[PDB]
Amino acid sequence: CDAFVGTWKLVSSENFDDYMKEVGVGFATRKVAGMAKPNMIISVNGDLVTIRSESTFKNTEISFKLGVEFDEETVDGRKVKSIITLDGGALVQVQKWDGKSTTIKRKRDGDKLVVECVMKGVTSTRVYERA
Repeated sequence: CDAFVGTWKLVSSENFDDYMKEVGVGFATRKVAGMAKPNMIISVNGDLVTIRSESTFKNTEISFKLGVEFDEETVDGRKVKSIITLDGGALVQVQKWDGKSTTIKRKRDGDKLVVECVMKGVTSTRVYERA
């Protein structure tokens, strides 16, 4: 919860394009998405957590209660069912759509925020620092 609050800027990315290919994102969308380098803004209000990502391409925003399933529209256009829980100090998100699923983990590492995405074995890691 609290350790995640703030504005974060992307510093490094690994295998993100490979992850998007596994998810099924198209060539053009993968291209613009990779050039965008969106930030990440996390805030909490009562029991609702909000994660916002801003970029010149598209801004996305989700507000949720930890443990309650909700509808989410991803940056690449998928309409998925999402659920986010707090486990071992990390935010663990599972997205499900058309019989498929992917996991997105957000955790703290030193003074950084690390996002790890997994799709059928393919793993991508993105590191952020406080802006």
